[PDB]
Amino acid sequence: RPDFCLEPPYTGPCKARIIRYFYNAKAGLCQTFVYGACRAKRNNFKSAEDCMRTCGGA
Repeated sequence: RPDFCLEPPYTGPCKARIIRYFYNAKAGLCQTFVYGACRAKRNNFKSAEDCMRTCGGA
């Protein structure tokens, strides 16, 4: 699987408050986290199925 999902999420700058999805290498899958709506990384999917299709190699 990719390594950007093994890293923690990144609310990034700004102050948005959306519940996006990221891969918790410690959870083996993804979890919800706070997104900043800007400068998003690869560990920020809009749905749990969007994360799996990407980092669903566990």
